[PDB]
Amino acid sequence: RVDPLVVLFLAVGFIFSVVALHVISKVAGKLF
Amino acid sequence: NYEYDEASETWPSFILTGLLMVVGPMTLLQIYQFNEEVFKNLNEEYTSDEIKQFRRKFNIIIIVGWILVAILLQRINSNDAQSTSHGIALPRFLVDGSASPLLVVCYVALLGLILPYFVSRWWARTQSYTKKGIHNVTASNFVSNLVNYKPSEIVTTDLILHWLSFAHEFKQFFPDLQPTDFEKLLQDHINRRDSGKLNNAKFRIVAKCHSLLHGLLDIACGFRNLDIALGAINTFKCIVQAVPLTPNCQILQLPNVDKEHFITKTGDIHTLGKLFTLEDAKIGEVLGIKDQAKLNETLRVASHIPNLKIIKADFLVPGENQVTPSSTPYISLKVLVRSAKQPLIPTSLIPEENLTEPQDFESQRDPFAMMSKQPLVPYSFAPFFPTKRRGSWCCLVSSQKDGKILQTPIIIEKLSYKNLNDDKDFFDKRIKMDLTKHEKFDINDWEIGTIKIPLGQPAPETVGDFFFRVIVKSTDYFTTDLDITMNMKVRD
Amino acid sequence: VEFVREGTQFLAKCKKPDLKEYTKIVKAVGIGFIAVGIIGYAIKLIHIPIRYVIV
Amino acid sequence: TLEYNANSKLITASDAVVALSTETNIDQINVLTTSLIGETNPNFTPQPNEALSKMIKGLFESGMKNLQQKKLNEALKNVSLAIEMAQRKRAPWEAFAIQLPELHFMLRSKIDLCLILGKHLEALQDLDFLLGTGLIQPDVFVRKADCLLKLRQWEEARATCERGLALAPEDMKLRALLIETARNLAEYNG
Amino acid sequence: PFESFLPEVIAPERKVPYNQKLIWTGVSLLIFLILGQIPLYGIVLYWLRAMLASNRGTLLELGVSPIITSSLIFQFLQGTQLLQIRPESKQDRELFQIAQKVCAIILILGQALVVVMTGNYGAPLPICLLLIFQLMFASLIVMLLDELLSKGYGLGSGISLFIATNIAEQIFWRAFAPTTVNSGRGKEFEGAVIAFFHLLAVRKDKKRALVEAFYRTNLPNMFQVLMTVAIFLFVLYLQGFRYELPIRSTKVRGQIGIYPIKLFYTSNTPIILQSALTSNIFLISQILFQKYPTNPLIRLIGVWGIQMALSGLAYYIQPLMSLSEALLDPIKTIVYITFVLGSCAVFSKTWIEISGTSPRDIAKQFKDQGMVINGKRETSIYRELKKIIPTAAAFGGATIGALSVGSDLLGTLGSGASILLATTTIYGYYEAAAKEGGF
Amino acid sequence: NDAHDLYFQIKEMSENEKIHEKVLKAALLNRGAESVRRSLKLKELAPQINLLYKNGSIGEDYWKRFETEVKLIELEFKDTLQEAERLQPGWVQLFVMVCKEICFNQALSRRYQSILKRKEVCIKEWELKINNDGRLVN
Repeated sequence: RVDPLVVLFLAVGFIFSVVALHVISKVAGKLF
Repeated sequence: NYEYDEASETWPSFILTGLLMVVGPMTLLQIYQFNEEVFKNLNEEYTSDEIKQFRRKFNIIIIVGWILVAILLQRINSNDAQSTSHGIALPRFLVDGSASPLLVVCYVALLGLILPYFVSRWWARTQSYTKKGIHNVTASNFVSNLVNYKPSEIVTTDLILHWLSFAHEFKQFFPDLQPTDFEKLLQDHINRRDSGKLNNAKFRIVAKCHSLLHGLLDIACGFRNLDIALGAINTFKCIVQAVPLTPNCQILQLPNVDKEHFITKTGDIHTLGKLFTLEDAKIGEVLGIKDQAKLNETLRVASHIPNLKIIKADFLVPGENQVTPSSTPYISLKVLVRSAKQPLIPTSLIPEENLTEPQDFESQRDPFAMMSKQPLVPYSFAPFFPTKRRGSWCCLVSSQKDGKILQTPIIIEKLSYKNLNDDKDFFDKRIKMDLTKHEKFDINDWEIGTIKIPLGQPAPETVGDFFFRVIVKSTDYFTTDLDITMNMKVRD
Repeated sequence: VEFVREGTQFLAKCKKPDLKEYTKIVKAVGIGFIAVGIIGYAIKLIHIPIRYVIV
Repeated sequence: TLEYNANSKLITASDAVVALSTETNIDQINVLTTSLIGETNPNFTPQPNEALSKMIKGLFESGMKNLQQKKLNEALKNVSLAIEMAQRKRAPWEAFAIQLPELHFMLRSKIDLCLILGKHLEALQDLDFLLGTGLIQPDVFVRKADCLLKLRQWEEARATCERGLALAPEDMKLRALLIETARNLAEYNG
Repeated sequence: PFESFLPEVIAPERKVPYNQKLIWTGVSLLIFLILGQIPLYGIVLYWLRAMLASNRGTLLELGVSPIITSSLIFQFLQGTQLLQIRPESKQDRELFQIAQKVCAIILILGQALVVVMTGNYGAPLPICLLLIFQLMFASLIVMLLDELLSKGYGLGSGISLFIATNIAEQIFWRAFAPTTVNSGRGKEFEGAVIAFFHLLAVRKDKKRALVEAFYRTNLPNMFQVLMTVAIFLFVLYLQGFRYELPIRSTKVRGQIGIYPIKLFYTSNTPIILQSALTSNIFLISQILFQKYPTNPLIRLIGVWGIQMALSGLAYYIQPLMSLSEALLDPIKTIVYITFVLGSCAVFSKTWIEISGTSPRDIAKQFKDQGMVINGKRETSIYRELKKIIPTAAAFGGATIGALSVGSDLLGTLGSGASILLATTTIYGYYEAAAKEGGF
Repeated sequence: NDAHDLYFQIKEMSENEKIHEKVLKAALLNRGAESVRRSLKLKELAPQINLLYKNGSIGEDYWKRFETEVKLIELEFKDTLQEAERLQPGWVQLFVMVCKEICFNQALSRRYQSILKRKEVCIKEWELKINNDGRLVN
């Protein structure tokens, strides 16, 4: 049902989304 | 909150320590840092230059670490230097300088692009390959060819060449050629013909055909077909020797012979022992080379390829003395590696000590430990094969009730060719003076190699005689192979 | 003291690893442990300045 | 592509070059059509014909008579003709378990005749076919080894003789053939 | 039992080679470790976090707690014989496996909800929703990753693997810490080798700097590193001990082999049970002395001081950190050593009785498989195993306790139990790889 | 590599040129016999294919492709039987055994016809000096 490459993909996507949220919040607070 | 290195006074020591912990062990390990092969020299003396040039075509970290350590030590020595105050050794500009977004962007790039792409590439590369060592497309092609294989069509060398011409791994080498081009190239290679321009492709595909032929043999044994396996072994021989399959081929695999003279003059010599039956100068006169310095090379190379001969062969069961129903025995072979120039030695002269099996728990627990201690085989004599190969023996067993392969063929490589050295040269067939009663003949000097084959299938539940057939063929020469029958007397 | 005697009699019966097998064992385990340790150490250290920059 | 004959009702491939599978399938379909033309009943039974088998038996007996007349050429010719007729003019829907034994029995006689006459290659091919088609008997391995020794194939001769002995090791001819093969091979290498 | 269609990774129908397995272990470990170093977004029990290998304030706050709790409670429900599992079917096993997941997920939800509603993150809807989503996602990721590593793509379990990884990471950080601490005298590295070479380079006084960085009564030094690597090598040497008795088959004649009986038969269980019991009883005594200030029984059980109890049973059960305390109260030392050894030994006995590895169970398994002793009879296998298995288990537990107390007194960079777990897991991996055969 | 398309081509030719009817029955019997032979071949090769797959020497995609071909052959056979019943009413019990027998009969005929080509490959491979009458001249 679930493939390991799909697991890696969703995990790295989640980590990337989290760090992206962090950095965009940081730059928004810095500029505004 | 931490306090980064503001005056560059702590990170130099950290980097120096980190580099020391890597350079030390490497420098330490760098400072710290059975079978006679008579063909290693005779091969490069007969190989053509086009093959040599092709084969030729296809620590500083210690020093840089040491100089970096010296530079860091100099930089440290050039420096000037109640609650606690924690601090981090990393510099301040690395987090507070203008390269602050640089670190985060290179990190997120390495995390989001380099890792997933590389791991997916590695996975797709390791999935498309077969555990045997071939591509999946080639395996599927071979399986489909064996499936819709008419049992009426006889197996030949041309058919297996045509099958190999569909190797998918050849298309990756040259996406511009066609399978017919591959077939023509392999034909020119076997018949010792020049391609003119695609010689680099011909050598490449011939060197790659090894794993392809082994995979085809494995698939044939999986489908339990004996004719295809025998054809595959013969075609491997023909490829490695660069000679078409002929009745008198053991004499054509020799380096310096002319067919137009040998075939037309003589038509009775078909093996090597029959050739050695002739005199010394008679052999050269028959082969039509008339060159003493060149006749010595061919005589030496023809008197140094291994011919097999069994001494004792039977089914053995570990820890017992007889075969019982539904038991798991294995095959034990006592072969005698000989050359066609040596006469035959009777079985009675064997001292019976090399044939008896040791009776100890450590010895009957793993019967292959003593086999895995034999020296490897020397490099093969294939001046037309692109790369360098060692000898190899593919042993396969089938049944005698129908004639079907019943297990995968075991590829044995550890074997002693001591009986082939030039030390025991008095044992010549042309002397016919009963060399058994010789002052130099010591029956304890002749080593008898051993071959043990796991059966992979238990004994039948019935009681009686069940005949088998084990075949031990060569892979590099056209020597006298083994084809014997043996029956397990199930007696309980 | 009888328990110690029985334990010694048992140890005498065990198969102590010889130098050759012990060498392969220690090589494998040390390589594995050092690898996982350096991985953990690098992951722990790299994320500190990244966390300072981002957070 | 393919063309269809009208008066003969034969299907032929009008292509210049055709594959082997297409060719043999076209031939099989033509054979089926020719058999359906001769056979009248729509729901035909796998029961074999009678007049055809009678003609086959008659030609076989006429060939066998030449053996008592010591005529080994016309006998072989008649036997080959009978085998060809049995293979050609017999519909494929006939009983396999009945079409096979008659073929085996006629082929054994043809084998013995060609082996006595001197034609060895055809004999070897016929033994190979009869052995691969599902008949294993020690009376065949002996003749196969004899033929291989006559046409000088010593390795396959020894292998076949060993396989034959591995089934009926109480034979007295297989052992003599094995001894002769071993001697010939030892001279062949020595 | 019930039917549920939940996301699950499929096990390969063919045996995975060793190289792909190792690569999968490496990449899964890297992913899990990166997941543990990322803090949450909406934000503004040291014993468990050190034992369960998790940290607060990051995405790995829950960590492997739901998985370990579900596995423990399910093993307990199996041992108490309330599931009536039948090995004759290949469906009850899958039902048990999916029940593991369905309890793990709801435990994830419960733990995350109680953490977000009671934690120190604050009462003030989108913020708490996002925080709960982050935690549930991380937990389901790590649990499915453990499932993947256990299905066959990995060398073995993921829980013990992650525990060993955190242990090795702590060990390496205790020696190579780049963090500095400046309190009056100056900046000193918190690690061992770093500070050692730093003092060797900057002091320009070798005879003094050597002894100054070699003792380091306040911070870890090179002596602790030498002691811990020495005890590591000793543990490695002590893992090869085994009793190999010769066995032969009777139903299938011709199968000759050996049955290895290792020294660490219980394989690190009795020590972890003893440590858990000691930690729980110490916390209980501490909370009890905190509630009741002074009472006859409360003063008798233990009098806490500087936290370290004194003149109490809790004081007696205190572990030793250095030789100074050893020479301080020899009575406490000689009672604590005997206590820990006896407790670990009896724990080993009870565990070999409970876990179904008793000599009677082994004799029954031999009867099923038909294997017998080489030079002995059939009705003597049980009597011979009674002569080997209990003594071997007791002695292995005793040596494990001795190694633990030795690591505790020598003052290594890490607890003896942590090193034991790490080496045991890695040795199991190596033994599996060697028995299978691979690079 | 099958005669299934041959019957369709013959049917299309009949639908336009008004060819005889017995050729359609012949082609249908041929397709049925080929389907029976392929089904028997697959049933016999299934264990060896499964063993090669479990041994990890054949791949993964070919395994599922063979598994799908298992039911593809049965679907082709069901279609053939349906077409046979469509062509001749009440001709299902006899057609099965007829094609079952003609399968083995045509296999035997092909095996016997192949000896003509098999006889010359031995000559070419062993370099025999055979004059007329099949005799050897050494």
